[PDB]
Amino acid sequence: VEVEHWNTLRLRIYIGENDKWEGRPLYKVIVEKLREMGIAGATVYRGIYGFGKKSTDLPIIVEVVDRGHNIEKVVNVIKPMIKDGMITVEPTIVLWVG
Amino acid sequence: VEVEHWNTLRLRIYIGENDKWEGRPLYKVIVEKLREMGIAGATVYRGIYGFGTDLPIIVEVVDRGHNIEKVVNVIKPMIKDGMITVEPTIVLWVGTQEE
Amino acid sequence: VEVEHWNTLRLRIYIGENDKWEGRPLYKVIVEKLREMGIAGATVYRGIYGFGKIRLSTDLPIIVEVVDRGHNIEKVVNVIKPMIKDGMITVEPTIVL
Amino acid sequence: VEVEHWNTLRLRIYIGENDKWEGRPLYKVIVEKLREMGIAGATVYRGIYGFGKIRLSTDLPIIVEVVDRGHNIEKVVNVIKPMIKDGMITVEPTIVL
Amino acid sequence: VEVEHWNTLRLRIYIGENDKWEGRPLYKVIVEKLREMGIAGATVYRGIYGFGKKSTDLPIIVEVVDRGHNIEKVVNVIKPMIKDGMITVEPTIVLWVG
Amino acid sequence: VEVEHWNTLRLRIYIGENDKWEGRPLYKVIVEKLREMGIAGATVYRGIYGFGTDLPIIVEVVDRGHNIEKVVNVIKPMIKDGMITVEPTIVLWVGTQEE
Ligand SMILES: Nc1ncnc2c1ncn2[C@@H]1O[C@H](COP(=O)(O)O)[C@@H](O)[C@H]1O
Ligand SMILES: Nc1ncnc2c1ncn2[C@@H]1O[C@H](COP(=O)(O)O)[C@@H](O)[C@H]1O
Ligand SMILES: Nc1ncnc2c1ncn2[C@@H]1O[C@H](COP(=O)(O)O)[C@@H](O)[C@H]1O
Ligand SMILES: Nc1ncnc2c1ncn2[C@@H]1O[C@H](COP(=O)(O)O)[C@@H](O)[C@H]1O
Ligand SMILES: Nc1ncnc2c1ncn2[C@@H]1O[C@H](COP(=O)(O)O)[C@@H](O)[C@H]1O
Ligand SMILES: Nc1ncnc2c1ncn2[C@@H]1O[C@H](COP(=O)(O)O)[C@@H](O)[C@H]1O
Repeated sequence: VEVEHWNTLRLRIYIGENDKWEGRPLYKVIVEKLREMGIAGATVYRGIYGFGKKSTDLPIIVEVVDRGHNIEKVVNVIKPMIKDGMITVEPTIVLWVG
Repeated sequence: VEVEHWNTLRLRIYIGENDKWEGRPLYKVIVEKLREMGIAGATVYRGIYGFGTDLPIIVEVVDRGHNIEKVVNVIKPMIKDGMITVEPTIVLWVGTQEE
Repeated sequence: VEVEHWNTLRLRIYIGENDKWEGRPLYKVIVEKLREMGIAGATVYRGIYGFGKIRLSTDLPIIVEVVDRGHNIEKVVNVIKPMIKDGMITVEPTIVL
Repeated sequence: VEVEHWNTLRLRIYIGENDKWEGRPLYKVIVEKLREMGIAGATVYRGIYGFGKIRLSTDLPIIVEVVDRGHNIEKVVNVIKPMIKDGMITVEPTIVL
Repeated sequence: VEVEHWNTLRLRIYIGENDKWEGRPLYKVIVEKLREMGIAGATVYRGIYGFGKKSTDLPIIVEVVDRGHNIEKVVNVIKPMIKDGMITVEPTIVLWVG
Repeated sequence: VEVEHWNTLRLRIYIGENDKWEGRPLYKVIVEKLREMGIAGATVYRGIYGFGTDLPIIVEVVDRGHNIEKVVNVIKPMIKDGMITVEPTIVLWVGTQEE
């Protein structure tokens, strides 16, 4: 019955591990921005293989669960930095925290 | 067409690789529980980085929303700090009989 | 205000790292077929532990994730059901931006 | 931050206003059984027009909507499938606050 | 591809037609508030029958499709006014407008 | 268990009872279209009140998300002002064969 929010969204950012932004690993910059943006949190996963119609470059997935508006901000910031990968989003229910 | 269940939910427990319980790893204890409560199954992942050093540990469980809640109750207290999430999903297959 | 595709779904296939199909690592076989079929993409994860409903506990979980249009996913599931023994396949909507 | 129930779903049953089951208006029969079973609730709508895949065009649509926990909906669908001829039953999640 | 929003929510308010608030029909007051609240819009339906474990009182359903935050406001305003009925919410995608 | 489709979407077209097209009621014209494009089916509702006198008219269509989009294109222009919505749904049955 108790839930933090019912309009929470799960954002997933798929990029290659070697993708770069101004010489730095794109995922680190992305995670860096999320931090100074005051976003709830994030989890980064590294796949063992991946491919996108549109492998020395393992997949890295940056996942962020937050309120809708916050996630909209993030997409608007990160869209420019990503020329190859994908961004998905779907609702989810957050039950606990700390 | 055929599916296994259209009433299932995906439970995701986000904790810390270093989180402990009564002396043991919080994820190993949870999985033990889940296995003794008769849950459908579970899959544990370890991220490379996370913020909410410590590696994020995510135990995932897909089952009747009615087992998931049974699971939520028994774990809500053990998770002093972290996050629990849940959302619908359809289980299309398991692969017990081929035809 | 602009999303890439119409009706996309996220397929997740769970199997064992040690699973095989005709002497080959089942997941690589699955990924291969997906590519051949012309699927939008796929990501493969390796878990550190997992259990279901006779498999070694040291047999790590492998999750093959595919995000694509509905008919495509339908087609994928149609092709890989025969190769999934005692695993699991899930699907649910998502929006790809 | 407080929702009433865990895993609720919205069942929608589509049938014809003129449909019958043992000489009675099928929808009233469905609603009756739902009540007997102890279902959380139900709402019935009457459309002004509808068509599917031999029924009069003047035979208005009747939609029986049920919002309840998963197992309950499972049970409902199990009971009314036999009474639904050339209609439609849909389901999808929802959160009841 | 073109969509107004991806974090739109469909809110549904189920009450009886005779339900009242300070002597006026509860649904009219509800619709009245939504209007002076600047909400996107709303559609009211009247069922031909209904029942809630928790019929001379036909069901009235007030439906509102809007951004998440707006819908949160609405729930917070209307929750007090409703002692018998139900409030559901799930995501939806808005494609067009005017 | 068995279902009809887990890939379907529910399309909802909100217009005005008085909205017209080339001289006819916008909803009657849409339904005509939907029937000639071979869509699974449709259900039309008339609210008692709405604001976005005029009665709100809602044509609902459940079908492959691939027919729904075919439908969206052909109607987006006809709907000068109103609203179109879409979201997933599972079609559990149709009732053609009992067993
Ligand atoms: N449709 C998809 N489904 C699952 N994973 C995807 C999909 N599309 C892209 N990816 C992942 O994102 C990465 C794409 O990187 P890139 O090819 O440079 O655009 C791949 O390594 C995949 O693991
Ligand atoms: N209900 C479930 N929830 C999460 N993962 C599952 C579930 N069921 C099966 N799996 C995964 O699929 C595999 C099942 O194979 P097995 O242990 O031989 O039955 C495990 O390694 C799990 O990672
Ligand atoms: N909103 C979120 N989205 C994605 N991952 C999260 C989120 N919140 C927490 N996490 C992860 O879950 C773990 C628990 O949070 P913490 O106790 O602060 O370390 C962290 O290691 C994070 O990586
Ligand atoms: N679980 C439900 N599913 C569908 N409709 C419901 C449900 N619960 C309540 N309703 C509708 O909301 C109204 C409840 O009013 P009341 O009994 O006064 O609380 C009924 O007339 C029903 O049409
Ligand atoms: N795909 C659909 N979308 C919306 N309503 C439907 C759909 N299929 C069936 N229906 C409803 O179910 C009834 C079908 O019965 P029939 O016309 O005899 O085949 C119609 O009156 C519709 O209101
Ligand atoms: N956001 C919304 N939620 C529920 N109903 C709506 C919404 N927006 C528009 N409508 C309905 O759709 C119809 C079209 O809007 P309008 O052209 O302004 O009259 C109206 O009669 C409203 O009742």
